[PDB]
Amino acid sequence: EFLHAQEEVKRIQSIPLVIGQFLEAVDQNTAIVGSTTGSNYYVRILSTIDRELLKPNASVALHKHSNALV
Amino acid sequence: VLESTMVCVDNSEYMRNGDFLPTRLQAQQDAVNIVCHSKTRSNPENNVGLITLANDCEVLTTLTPDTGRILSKLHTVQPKGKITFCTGIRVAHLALKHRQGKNHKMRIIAFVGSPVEDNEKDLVKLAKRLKKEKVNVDIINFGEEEVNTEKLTAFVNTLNGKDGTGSHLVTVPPGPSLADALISSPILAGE
Amino acid sequence: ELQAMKDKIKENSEKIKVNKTLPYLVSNVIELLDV
Amino acid sequence: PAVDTAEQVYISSLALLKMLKHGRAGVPMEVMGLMLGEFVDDYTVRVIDVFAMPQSGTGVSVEAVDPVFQAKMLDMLKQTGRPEMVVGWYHSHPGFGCWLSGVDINTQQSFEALSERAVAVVVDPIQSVKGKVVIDAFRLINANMMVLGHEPRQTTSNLGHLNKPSIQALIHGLNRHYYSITINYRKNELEQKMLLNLHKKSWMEGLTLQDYSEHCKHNESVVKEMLELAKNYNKAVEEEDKMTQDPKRHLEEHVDVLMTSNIVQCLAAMLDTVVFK
Amino acid sequence: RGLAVGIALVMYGRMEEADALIESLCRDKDPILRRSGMYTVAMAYCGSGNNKAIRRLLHVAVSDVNDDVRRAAVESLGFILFRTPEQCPSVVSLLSESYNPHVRYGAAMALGICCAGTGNKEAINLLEPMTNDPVNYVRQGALIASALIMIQQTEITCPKVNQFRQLYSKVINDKHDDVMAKFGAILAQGILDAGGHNVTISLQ
Amino acid sequence: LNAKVRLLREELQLLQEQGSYVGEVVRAMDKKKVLVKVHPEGKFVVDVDKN
Amino acid sequence: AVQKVVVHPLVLLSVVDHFNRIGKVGNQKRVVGVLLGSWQKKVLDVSNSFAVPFDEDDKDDSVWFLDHDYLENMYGMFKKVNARERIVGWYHTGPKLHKNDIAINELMKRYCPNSVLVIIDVKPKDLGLPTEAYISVEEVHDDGTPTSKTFEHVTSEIGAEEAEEVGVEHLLRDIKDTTVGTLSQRITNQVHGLKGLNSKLLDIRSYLEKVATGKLPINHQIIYQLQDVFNLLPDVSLQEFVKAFYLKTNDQMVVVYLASLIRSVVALHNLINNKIANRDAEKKEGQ
Amino acid sequence: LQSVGQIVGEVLKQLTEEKFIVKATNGPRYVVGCRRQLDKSKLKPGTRVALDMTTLTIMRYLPREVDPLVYNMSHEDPGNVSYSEIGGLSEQIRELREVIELPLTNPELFQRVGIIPPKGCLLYGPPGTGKTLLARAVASQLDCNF
Amino acid sequence: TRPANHRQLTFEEIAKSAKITVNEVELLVMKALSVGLVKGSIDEVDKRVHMTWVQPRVLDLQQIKGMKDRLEFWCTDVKSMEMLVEHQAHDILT
Amino acid sequence: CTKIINADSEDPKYIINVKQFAKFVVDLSDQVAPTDIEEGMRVGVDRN
Ligand SMILES: Nc1ncnc2c1ncn2[C@@H]1O[C@H](COP(=O)(O)OP(=O)(O)O)[C@@H](O)[C@H]1O
Ligand SMILES: [Zn+2]
Repeated sequence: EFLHAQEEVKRIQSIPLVIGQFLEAVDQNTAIVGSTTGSNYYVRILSTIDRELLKPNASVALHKHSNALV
Repeated sequence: VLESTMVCVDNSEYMRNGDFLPTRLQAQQDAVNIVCHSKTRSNPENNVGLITLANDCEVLTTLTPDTGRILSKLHTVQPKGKITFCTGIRVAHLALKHRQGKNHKMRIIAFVGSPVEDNEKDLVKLAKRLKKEKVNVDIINFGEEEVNTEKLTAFVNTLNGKDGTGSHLVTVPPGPSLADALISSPILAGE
Repeated sequence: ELQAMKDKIKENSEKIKVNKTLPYLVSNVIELLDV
Repeated sequence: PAVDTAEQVYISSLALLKMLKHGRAGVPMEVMGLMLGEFVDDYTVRVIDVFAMPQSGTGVSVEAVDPVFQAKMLDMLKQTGRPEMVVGWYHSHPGFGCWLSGVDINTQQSFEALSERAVAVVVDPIQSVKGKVVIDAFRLINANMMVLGHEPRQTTSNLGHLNKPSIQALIHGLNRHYYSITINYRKNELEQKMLLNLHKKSWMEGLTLQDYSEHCKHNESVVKEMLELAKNYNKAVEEEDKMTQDPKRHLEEHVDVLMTSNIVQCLAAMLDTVVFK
Repeated sequence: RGLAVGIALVMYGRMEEADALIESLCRDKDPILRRSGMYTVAMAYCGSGNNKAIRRLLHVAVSDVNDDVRRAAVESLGFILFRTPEQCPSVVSLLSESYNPHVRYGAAMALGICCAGTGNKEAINLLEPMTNDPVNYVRQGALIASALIMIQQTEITCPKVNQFRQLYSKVINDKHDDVMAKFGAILAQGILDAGGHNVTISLQ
Repeated sequence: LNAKVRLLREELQLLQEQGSYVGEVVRAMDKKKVLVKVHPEGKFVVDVDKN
Repeated sequence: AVQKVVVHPLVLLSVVDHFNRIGKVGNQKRVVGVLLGSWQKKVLDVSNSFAVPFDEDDKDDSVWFLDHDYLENMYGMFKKVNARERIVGWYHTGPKLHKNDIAINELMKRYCPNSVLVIIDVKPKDLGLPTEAYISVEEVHDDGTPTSKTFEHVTSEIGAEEAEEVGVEHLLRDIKDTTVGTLSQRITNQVHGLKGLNSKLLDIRSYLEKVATGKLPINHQIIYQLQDVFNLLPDVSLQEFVKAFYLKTNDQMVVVYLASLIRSVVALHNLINNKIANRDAEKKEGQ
Repeated sequence: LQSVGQIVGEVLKQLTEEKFIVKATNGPRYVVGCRRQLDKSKLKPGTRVALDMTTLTIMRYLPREVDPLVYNMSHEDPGNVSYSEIGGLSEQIRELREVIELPLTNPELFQRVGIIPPKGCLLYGPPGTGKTLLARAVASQLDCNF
Repeated sequence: TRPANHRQLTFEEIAKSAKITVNEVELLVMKALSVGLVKGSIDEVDKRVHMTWVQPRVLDLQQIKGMKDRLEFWCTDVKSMEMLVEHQAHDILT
Repeated sequence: CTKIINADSEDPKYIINVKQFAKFVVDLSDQVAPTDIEEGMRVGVDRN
């Protein structure tokens, strides 16, 4: 059952994602992003995105509907 | 009279016969046209289908109340192959079973002018079976009368059983006019 | 067959009617290409 | 006589596949169709099959029902051998979640007036992405009961609940005007097998050998990445010990993939070499 | 559902003469019939600690696809093990921290049935964290199981009954509390106060 | 393993849940109501939750 | 002709539902319908299907009542509902052909030039796909034998659009297997492959016995194909192949050995950490 | 009826073989996938692209933008004058025609000689001795893009 | 007639076959290859010919019986090794 | 409204310029006379 979970994670990390700018790290596994659509959202960071590499005002890719910083 | 009917039309090579002016093909075409017209005019809610008896039987129009499409489809029928009356009648029985309207009388008219080559035992057995499924077979004979008269009489007798006048046989050895004979036949008199 | 073709004229006409739901949009025809 | 929160719509596999296919076969249009089935007693809506409807041009509304088409196909399917009434109607809301608009409420009201146990099914092809089938079933509430204050739907069993209603539907009136219904699937064993046949792997695939050149190249790629991860793992463990993880996890993943791939290919090679001679 | 419970009741007390029917039901494809099979196992090997039945129930509880069947299997396990109340927590504790909320609810109810009217300590300890869960019915089952276990227990004998009574009062008196959690709390108060503090619940 | 699986399931649920807007508080007018302007669309009075 | 045909899960489920429907409403030997799809080169894609009323005599094997009017009516209706789908074949749920199938295919070829017959076995097999694809070709046998109109096998496959694919995955989530190679599943896959190969060899052997005893005639194409099989059998006793195979086995096993060494080292490190943590905890608890 | 318009955008970076960062003009920038029948090599930064509306996949490339000025400049250029219509300046015709045409048609002459082909010439002169006509003639003869 | 196990053919045995001295078996095999009937190679250094293909032809009942026997042996081997593998890995098969 | 496209006699097919949003075309209906409705001044378009 732990399998299929990595699978669903890699599937939510899909191709048609939307690019945006990661503005600030509000807290663990959550942050504020600004989608290139022109609006700011308070979305949830997926796990294993190298919080160290997730610096302020970086280029990120978000789920097309959940806007999660995939 | 609520009714579902199947016109079984023979289109074997023997329809090339020119005895019926202009040819047997147009003679039987006008015959089916007139009989379908009469039956449709009688209780238009009745429905009509068309079976062709060839080397391998075929169905050209499932039970429908319209006669124009039936006539148009039949117009393209051509003489070819040989008649298979058993397969034709069984296909007609299947189609009547499949008829949408169950409040109808199961009748089948067949222009069977040809030398029918079928065994007498299975012939009478099939006639009795059709009687069991309550079929009314009308048989138009024009052709090898000397050959098929006894078999058509066996049809009529077995189907009637006792008082079962529903089945009819009309034979027309001479060729004055097939349409005239059929209109002045007892089958269409009640319609 | 002409009657069936007239029925197909009818289906074309109803196709136009359904796809021509009037509240259209207006757009420039900027650029024009073909393959 | 008030409907309780145990009524459940049993959507057949065929019905679901047809509905989702039609949604993605006409997105972004609001496709519509009837749902042929049979209410069993009072707590079941067994949706045997669904019913595609021609694109009526006027979006989705009662004007798109096309009664002549509906009745003629009803009779024709009945002839085919599918004698079921018209239990509810399905219609897609591409992208815009699952809920009822004003026209949707009007159409559902007409359906309830025809027979006050039908349902309105909503499917979202865009958001029904792989692994998630966002479908919903709804029925209206009566203004007289709502004003009287009695709850719209009785609660005699712990079923019916157990579901978190979407905030989208809450805003669009998930309880003020209508209420959701639980969706069950009647997965027969035969249908499940025939679905499995989709990605079922043929014995050729099972017993075939992966290309040896590509196999060696992949082995080298993974082994070199494992070497780098081993260097990082040593650095991490040494610094941890001196002071008193991701490298270990990645190393475990790489070792597992190497072992499985290599053992699989070697065993397949032996099976083949002493099965085919 | 009714037929399932009825079959289970019919095949009561028959420790081993039922194995054929248990096998048939457990093999059957209908999830409700598999649940009936779990109930049949419980009623058959009721109050016996029969390890074959325990193994079957547990394997179903972690193998079958229907969460209803999993929950029923865990409850039936409790039914099997009530005769040695201290023994069941050792098993159902590992389930209690399960990812399947139906399995968690089954663990709650199994502990409650097993240690009913016993005032066991580790059972209450396990129930508490479950009493604080994000899911609704798991909280409901935890509350009801705690009521069953602590029925007729003074604070001195069980130094947590006052805390759970206050917890019941709090959970009942709340704005945002889930309906099912409130229902479980109300039934828990009823059970804990059942019989005017004169009747206990014992399966033997 | 159970902790791993539970973490992944919670992550799946939360990610599949949609996002949230960000707004600047113009004024905390009235109890339980907060006037907040959200870029780019207009400014709304929100019914603040309990936490 | 057409070289490949790919059926869809929607078609599969529609066929299964049709057969179950007919069986429930009355015992029957077969159920028949039409297959709508689209053409892209000689790769037909059956994207939909629909039943048609049909019954035949089991004894005479020459009388049946396919309803062409029904067929055309519902084809027009499905054309109205969705445009880009046209009659491409017909399906029947018969484990065996019949002497009528050719006549019904003659009936269907009026609607489609390259009409494809599809035998769909509702009974679930375990080795191959449940659908078989046939096409009627009649020609002067260059074999000089009397020519009789008969079918020809067509490569068949199961494929789904994204819509049907997500739907089927959601239906199958309960028993769906991991979409990734796990060692146990791969071993089971090899075992299943051996099962399939054994079954195919047994079937070929039964046919060969039938021909040898004489209950059947001899198909030159079949003999040619089996000749090609036996002639394509490899030779695994050759030294220049044995050496290469040993080399590759040694390479794979050195990779496996390095992997196992790393895994053991990691396990020992974990055990060391556990020992340290346990001793620290016990010391703290004592003091 | 069964056609639907795509979305015009421009690639910005060839990410992993299947992922392309495409900026929808007058809109946001996505990461999208490329359908089967396309030339990933053909797809390069700055190339126009027709993404799908729903799945935002690269349906097919599209040629680079055309500026209005350059369009009016190039696509509308009526040039049809034979060298016979340039009466004098036979020598200057020789030099021009040489430099412009010969490297275009039959560059193997330059390859064999060893010299690299020339690019451009000044062609300066008093106000109306004939320069636009002299260029129009060579443009018409070459029938290339003027 | 020669099976794939020992499909190597020799100039000498071809000579013992259709009457020709061993200086033109090369040309005979060459003509076969060219017309596209058999495939393989010729190693005249050791005076042998390797075949890996034969234009299939209609056969006789005795030949089919022998082929059936060969396939009997092949199927028996396949079943034996299937049983071996399943028994060995019984504790990991899903 | 920006134009009436001559009203094409019947089927007026008016043009609208919904501000900051878009420009569309409309039949309107439900009013008395296609001409006395409006020529070039403010109007209320229905939502859907
Ligand atoms: N050698 C020539 N033969 C024919 N016409 C000429 C010649 N030289 C100049 N002209 C005429 O003089 C005009 C010069 O126009 P144009 O070429 O546009 O300007 P410029 O002479 O400055 O290049 C042309 O229209 C052309 O007809
Ligand atoms: Zn709607």
